Amino acid sequence: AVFLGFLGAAGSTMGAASMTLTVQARNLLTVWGIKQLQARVLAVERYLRDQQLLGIWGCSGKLICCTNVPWNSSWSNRNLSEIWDNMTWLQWDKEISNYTQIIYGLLEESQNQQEKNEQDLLAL
Amino acid sequence: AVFLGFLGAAGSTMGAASMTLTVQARNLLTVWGIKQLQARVLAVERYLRDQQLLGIWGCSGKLICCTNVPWNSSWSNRNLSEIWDNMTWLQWDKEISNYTQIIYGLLEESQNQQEKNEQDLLAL
Amino acid sequence: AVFLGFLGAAGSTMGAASMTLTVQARNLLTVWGIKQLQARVLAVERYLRDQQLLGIWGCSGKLICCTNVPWNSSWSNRNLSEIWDNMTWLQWDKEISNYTQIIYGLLEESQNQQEKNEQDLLAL
Amino acid sequence: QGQLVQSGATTTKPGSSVKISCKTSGYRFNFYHINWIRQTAGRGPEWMGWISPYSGDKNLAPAFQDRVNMTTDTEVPVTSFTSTGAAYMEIRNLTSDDTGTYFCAKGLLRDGSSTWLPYLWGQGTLLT
Amino acid sequence: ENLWVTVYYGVPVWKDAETTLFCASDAKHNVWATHACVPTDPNPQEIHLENVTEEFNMWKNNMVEQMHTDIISLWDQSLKPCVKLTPLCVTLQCTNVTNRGELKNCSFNMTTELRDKKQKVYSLFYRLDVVQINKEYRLINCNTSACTQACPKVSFEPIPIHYCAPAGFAILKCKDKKFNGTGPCPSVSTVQCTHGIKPVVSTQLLLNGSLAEEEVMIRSENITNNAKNILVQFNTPVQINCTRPNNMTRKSIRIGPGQAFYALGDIIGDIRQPHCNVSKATWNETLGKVVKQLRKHFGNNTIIRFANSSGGDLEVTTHSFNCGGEFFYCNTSGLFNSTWNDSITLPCRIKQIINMWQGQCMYAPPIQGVIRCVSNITGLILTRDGTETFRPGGGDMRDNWRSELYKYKVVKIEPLGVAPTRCKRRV
Amino acid sequence: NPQEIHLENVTEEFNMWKNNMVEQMHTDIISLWDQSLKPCVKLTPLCV
Ligand SMILES: *[C@@H]1O[C@H](CO)[C@@H](O[C@@H]2O[C@H](CO)[C@@H](O[C@@H]3O[C@H](CO[C@H]4O[C@H](CO)[C@@H](O)[C@H](O[C@H]5O[C@H](CO)[C@@H](O)[C@H](O)[C@@H]5O)[C@@H]4O)[C@@H](O)[C@H](O[C@H]4O[C@H](CO)[C@@H](O)[C@H](O)[C@@H]4O)[C@@H]3O)[C@H](O)[C@H]2NC(C)=O)[C@H](O)[C@H]1NC(C)=O
Ligand SMILES: *[C@@H]1O[C@H](CO)[C@@H](O[C@@H]2O[C@H](CO)[C@@H](O[C@@H]3O[C@H](CO[C@H]4O[C@H](CO)[C@@H](O)[C@H](O)[C@@H]4O)[C@@H](O)[C@H](O[C@H]4O[C@H](CO)[C@@H](O)[C@H](O)[C@@H]4O)[C@@H]3O)[C@H](O)[C@H]2NC(C)=O)[C@H](O)[C@H]1NC(C)=O
Ligand SMILES: *[C@@H]1O[C@H](CO)[C@@H](O[C@@H]2O[C@H](CO)[C@@H](O[C@@H]3O[C@H](CO)[C@@H](O)[C@H](O[C@H]4O[C@H](CO)[C@@H](O)[C@H](O)[C@@H]4O)[C@@H]3O)[C@H](O)[C@H]2NC(C)=O)[C@H](O)[C@H]1NC(C)=O
Ligand SMILES: *[C@@H]1O[C@H](CO)[C@@H](O[C@@H]2O[C@H](CO)[C@@H](O[C@@H]3O[C@H](CO[C@H]4O[C@H](CO)[C@@H](O)[C@H](O)[C@@H]4O)[C@@H](O)[C@H](O)[C@@H]3O)[C@H](O)[C@H]2NC(C)=O)[C@H](O)[C@H]1NC(C)=O
Ligand SMILES: *[C@@H]1O[C@H](CO)[C@@H](O[C@@H]2O[C@H](CO)[C@@H](O)[C@H](O)[C@H]2NC(C)=O)[C@H](O)[C@H]1NC(C)=O
Ligand SMILES: *[C@@H]1O[C@H](CO)[C@@H](O[C@@H]2O[C@H](CO)[C@@H](O)[C@H](O)[C@H]2NC(C)=O)[C@H](O)[C@H]1NC(C)=O
Ligand SMILES: *[C@@H]1O[C@H](CO)[C@@H](O[C@@H]2O[C@H](CO)[C@@H](O)[C@H](O)[C@H]2NC(C)=O)[C@H](O)[C@H]1NC(C)=O
Ligand SMILES: *[C@@H]1O[C@H](CO)[C@@H](O[C@@H]2O[C@H](CO)[C@@H](O)[C@H](O)[C@H]2NC(C)=O)[C@H](O)[C@H]1NC(C)=O
Ligand SMILES: *[C@@H]1O[C@H](CO)[C@@H](O[C@@H]2O[C@H](CO)[C@@H](O)[C@H](O)[C@H]2NC(C)=O)[C@H](O)[C@H]1NC(C)=O
Ligand SMILES: *[C@@H]1O[C@H](CO)[C@@H](O)[C@H](O)[C@H]1NC(C)=O
Ligand SMILES: *[C@@H]1O[C@H](CO)[C@@H](O)[C@H](O)[C@H]1NC(C)=O
Ligand SMILES: *[C@@H]1O[C@H](CO)[C@@H](O)[C@H](O)[C@H]1NC(C)=O
Ligand SMILES: *[C@@H]1O[C@H](CO)[C@@H](O)[C@H](O)[C@H]1NC(C)=O
Ligand SMILES: *[C@@H]1O[C@H](CO)[C@@H](O)[C@H](O)[C@H]1NC(C)=O
Ligand SMILES: *[C@@H]1O[C@H](CO)[C@@H](O)[C@H](O)[C@H]1NC(C)=O
Ligand SMILES: *[C@@H]1O[C@H](CO)[C@@H](O)[C@H](O)[C@H]1NC(C)=O
Ligand SMILES: *[C@@H]1O[C@H](CO)[C@@H](O)[C@H](O)[C@H]1NC(C)=O
Ligand SMILES: *[C@@H]1O[C@H](CO)[C@@H](O)[C@H](O)[C@H]1NC(C)=O
Ligand SMILES: *[C@@H]1O[C@H](CO)[C@@H](O)[C@H](O)[C@H]1NC(C)=O
Repeated sequence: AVFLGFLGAAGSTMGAASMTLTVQARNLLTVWGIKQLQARVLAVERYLRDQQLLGIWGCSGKLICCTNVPWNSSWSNRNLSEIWDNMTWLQWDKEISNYTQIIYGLLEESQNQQEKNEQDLLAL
Repeated sequence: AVFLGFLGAAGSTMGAASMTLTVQARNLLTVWGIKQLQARVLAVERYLRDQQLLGIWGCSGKLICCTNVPWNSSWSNRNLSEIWDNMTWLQWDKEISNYTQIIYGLLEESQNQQEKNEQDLLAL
Repeated sequence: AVFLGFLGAAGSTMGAASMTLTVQARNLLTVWGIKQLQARVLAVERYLRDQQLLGIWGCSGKLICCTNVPWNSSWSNRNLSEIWDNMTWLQWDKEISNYTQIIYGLLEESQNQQEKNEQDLLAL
Repeated sequence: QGQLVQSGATTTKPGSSVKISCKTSGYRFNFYHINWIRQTAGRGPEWMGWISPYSGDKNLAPAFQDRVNMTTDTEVPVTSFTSTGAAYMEIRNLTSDDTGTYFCAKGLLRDGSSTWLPYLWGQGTLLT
Repeated sequence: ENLWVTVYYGVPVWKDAETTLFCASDAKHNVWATHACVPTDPNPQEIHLENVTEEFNMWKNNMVEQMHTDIISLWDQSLKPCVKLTPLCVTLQCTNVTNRGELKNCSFNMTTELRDKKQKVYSLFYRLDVVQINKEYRLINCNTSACTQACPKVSFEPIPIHYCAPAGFAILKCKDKKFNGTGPCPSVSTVQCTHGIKPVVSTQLLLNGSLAEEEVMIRSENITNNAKNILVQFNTPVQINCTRPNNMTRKSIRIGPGQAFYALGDIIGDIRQPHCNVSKATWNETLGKVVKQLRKHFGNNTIIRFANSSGGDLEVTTHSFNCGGEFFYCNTSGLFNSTWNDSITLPCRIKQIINMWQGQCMYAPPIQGVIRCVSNITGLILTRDGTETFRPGGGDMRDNWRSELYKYKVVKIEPLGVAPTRCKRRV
Repeated sequence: NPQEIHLENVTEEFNMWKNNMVEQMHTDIISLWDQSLKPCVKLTPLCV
């Protein structure tokens, strides 16, 4: 591996950038102090939003997290090889920008309809 | 299902309200900016308290979370059907308000006496 | 057990202090309000740093958490009994202060090279 | 997902050399190789070689190693993911056997085991 | 195929955004309050973003729109404790100074430390600070606004300021050495903080700034629109030497309990003229470099004329800057007088009552001794008329910070990504 | 309820002269002094 650093693989293929995730996970968290204390609070707010989303998805604690929601071809009818070995994450974010809210809800109830299935499993 | 919304099942049975949890989980997180920045900080503080409690209970990442602490009849000698299919969560919070601190400690060491049992399990 | 309290086993052996962890885990989280709101924000910042580190280690939700990184004798060539039944955590922090950053990186990729191994496991 | 227009149909005579252009658009020119393929009247198709506009790296068949002059420019970036590049093709000892249609071919992927595969082709140029 | 969605955390994808950046400094006190900025890190990490191409636009950039207000907010903040010169708005009895009639010698009745005792005191005021009545004069500001004397302990020295992005954001540099203001930068790198930006308040001539590599660039937005100032950035510095040769004296005037207005005593030694120097050779070769890139946009055949300002305010018509604490106003007519050992001399005046940007004004206290400062003029702010002539301009102060923050751009990190693969979780 | 937890076996190094609590309180007092006089009447006309 090559320590590309923070956002090192921003122009690399999505498969290459997916190997270097903990690098972007580390660096994610008087009147002028009022402007500095403002940015300090917003920093924890924008960070806890990603964690709250990851928490209600079952991905709490995961950098790579698999799910049960199957990939709708309406979102992107691209093949697997022409995604992870071709496009960059910056490109993939433009192609899925629209449907990015649709998936966030599918993950939310695929988790509630999983811990509900586990609650009935441990009821005997 | 019917998208009742935020606090939609506040007057419903506890079994009905328990199915709609991620809805209340989403919506949980110059001199007047000082009063606005104050509410912004308290928002993350009151939210991380619930997460810190859930974290030291083993429920970190769960909306529904099962435990080993058995139900003491002193807390509520009500039957299961007369709770989940009768009372509302607002009613249940008044009946368990007293004993609500007793259970929070039982969950804390039932977790430490679980990860301690798992540490000896992986020691061979 | 004896409820020693917050930092009760600060001068005790590391094996004795390791049993009382949730006690230190609980108690971890106008112009003068600006100095009070400052300490309130720093409190959540210093707390989320420990959680962000625990999160990218796979220990998210654990008070005691086991790993795959084997103990290098360069860090401390002390025997197991002369550590948990002799030194205090305050002593152990001075002996490992140097190598404390080396281990934090070993935990970071031992987790990414674990969820990557689990992603290939669930790919069939 | 873009064009790869080439030069015209220039016909010289043996012993000489010919330069063929390959102007790209609609894609990041540096992100994919540039293959050179020809179909002559005497054989069929014959892979000549590819060059990496990013690594500047050349790999060409031994049947054309001592004949082919293969170069590329540097992309003029249009947008974040668009640019305009150019690849050039020359040959040394020319005969009438080398008479055929020539095209450039942008690679298939940016990683894997089919990274350079001639995927997006040009239009064709008629030699001597 | 068997493709499910899988959530990825920490993916390299950003968006154009605006957020409150914060300042950082390195090592008495200055107006820029750089002591209050967090200590700059001796290890400035610059991570190269390979293969990345980003779209910059130094004219939509918000870092300059924020810095331009941070400066104005630092200005107003640094005058809150300082003495307010409202009792100086009294009828002045002024004569010239013996000698061409520039600075005046004015005496006036003045409040003392006791509210019932007056004092007949005298002081010198440059004529650009006083006006007549019908000899009787008055300070220039007294019909518009009161003035606050600058604290004689704060320094007007520009300090290298570094702007940084908060956690969850990033700053993108443009390492393209021939990068005009807008377009897609092909070589991009991410930085936690910008480089050392000296907030040099200047006019027409960008002083002490950052040079350009390779060749001297020129910018502007719609260059065909003549009402858009052309920011030109030199590649080599042209030396400028300014001086106020008069040896001045400072005189404290107790005008109240703790209120002491620092007046202008008298001129020790010769009376002389404040001015600036530039090597006519180096300014010739530098003006030759600017006209080079001016043809690339206007034509290889058209003539490129240079003229002086078109008129208006004193601060825009002349190269106005600060030299050792006093504000100069140098006639640049001897610099832009061309159609395409040495020493070109610019006659400078001196003001003490400056308003700046807007309102409320400041009385800069007189500096004692002989003033001289040496600077590099590294940029320029031109203005075509619309056979093409170019004149110096400086309508807005934020074009100065824009001449340094063109390399940078704020982006926010959105580390959540969903993409398909053949991965499903168990039951 | 002021909780005082006894740290058994513990020995700590104090130094009341490097202590910063007094360096902070000494400024909290001066900052309270200047803060408590902002509304109050300023006796500048008494300088007669
Ligand atoms: C930026 O963007 C560019 C352009 O998209 C990226 O460059 C591309 O990278 C991919 C993978 O990183 C490349 O695909 C690989 O191709 C090699 C072929 O190289 C071999 O043969 C070459 C010619 O014979 C030769 O150059 C190589 O030798 C070394 O020396 C050169 C000297 O120039 C050096 O530059 C090289 O890097 C080599 O180190 C080499 O012998 C092929 O071997 C690869 O296949 C292997 O790996 C894949 C997994 O990656 C695996 O699946 C295979 O089974 C096999 O094991 C692989 O296909 C591509 O050629 C590059 N160029 C393009 C697309 O034009 C660059 O990586 C991006 N960087 C960043 C930081 O984002
Ligand atoms: C701006 O304008 C102010 C006035 O508003 C000028 O200040 C005055 O400057 C003049 C000089 O130009 C001063 O006059 C001098 O006063 C000195 C003080 O002596 C006095 O006190 C003694 C008692 O010890 C008396 O005996 C004496 O008569 C004076 O009243 C004198 O020493 C000077 O005398 C000189 O002139 C006489 C007559 O020509 C000669 O015979 C002497 O030998 C000697 O050379 C002189 O009279 C005046 O005092 C200043 N006033 C104030 C209030 O300070 C500023 O100088 C001017 N500044 C500029 C830059 O223009
Ligand atoms: C601008 O004008 C000011 C005055 O308005 C002038 O300041 C003067 O500088 C001289 C130094 O050149 C000072 O003279 C000294 O005064 C001290 C006491 O104050 C004495 O101890 C000194 O004695 C020796 O020092 C010299 C070295 O400086 C020796 O070379 C010499 O042999 C002396 O014996 C010396 O007398 C003078 O006091 C000040 N005046 C004031 C009012 O401050 C300044 O120099 C002028 N600047 C320019 C650029 O013209
Ligand atoms: C452009 O940048 C220039 C370089 O930073 C600026 O020149 C600086 O100008 C200031 C004020 O005009 C000077 O500060 C003065 O210092 C002298 C005494 O300094 C001498 O002694 C010290 C010993 O401590 C020595 O280190 C110096 O080098 C000198 O030998 C006094 O007159 C005052 O106290 C005043 O503070 C700087 O010294 C000077 N720097 C340099 C390198 O010349 C210039 O002002 C800038 N211009 C603009 C428009 O911003
Ligand atoms: C800076 O360079 C870019 C290209 O490198 C110029 O962008 C072009 O601008 C013209 C308008 O003048 C457009 O018609 C083109 O489509 C633009 N090209 C690209 C690739 O975006 C830009 O004009 C230059 N800036 C200045 C001030 O001249
Ligand atoms: C200062 O000097 C200037 C120039 O020597 C004087 O300007 C003259 O002012 C009078 C007004 O009474 C005009 O009539 C003259 O035409 C002006 N002369 C010039 C050459 O402009 C000015 O009066 C002097 N000020 C004082 C207070 O004596
Ligand atoms: C304050 O007084 C100044 C006097 O200098 C006024 O400015 C002048 O106004 C006259 C018209 O009355 C113009 O002819 C001059 O050109 C102005 N000179 C300058 C230097 O501005 C100013 O307008 C007055 N301001 C107010 C608010 O009354
Ligand atoms: C004015 O001139 C040059 C600008 O290049 C600066 O002096 C050079 O500064 C660079 C950068 O530190 C050094 O590598 C050179 O050795 C310097 N040259 C000499 C002859 O000293 C100088 O600092 C500039 N002053 C400014 C910008 O205020
Ligand atoms: C501006 O002033 C500086 C310093 O006074 C001049 O630099 C001097 O140049 C001479 C002649 O080359 C040298 O002997 C000195 O050693 C230089 N001094 C320093 C401190 O470097 C510079 O030439 C002046 N420039 C202009 C345009 O006036
Ligand atoms: C894909 O999404 C559309 C809505 O955008 C939905 O109607 C359709 O059923 C989905 N198909 C699959 C296979 O999930
Ligand atoms: C998203 O919606 C907009 C609506 O105008 C549409 O133009 C755009 O094509 C959509 N994105 C994709 C990837 O389809
Ligand atoms: C119920 O709680 C009481 C204390 O309130 C305790 O004494 C008793 O042992 C508990 N019983 C069970 C069955 O847990
Ligand atoms: C809780 O304690 C109070 C103490 O006065 C008591 O009145 C109340 O009945 C208790 N709650 C329950 C549910 O027993
Ligand atoms: C121990 O750490 C050193 C570096 O400090 C490393 O070179 C060595 O390989 C490590 N040994 C083991 C057994 O991990
Ligand atoms: C840590 O490094 C310092 C460097 O001077 C060294 O003195 C010290 O002994 C090191 N600590 C240990 C436990 O080796
Ligand atoms: C000060 O006031 C007196 C009052 O009589 C007047 O005569 C004198 O001229 C005034 N001084 C000035 C400098 O105006
Ligand atoms: C520049 O301004 C001219 C008018 O001065 C206008 O016709 C032209 O469209 C403008 N160009 C751009 C790119 O806005
Ligand atoms: C500009 O130059 C003209 C003629 O050279 C002159 O009349 C005018 O006063 C000058 N203006 C300025 C501001 O230098
Ligand atoms: C500037 O200087 C020129 C001649 O050097 C003169 O004609 C012009 O009036 C001056 N401008 C001003 C504003 O004094």
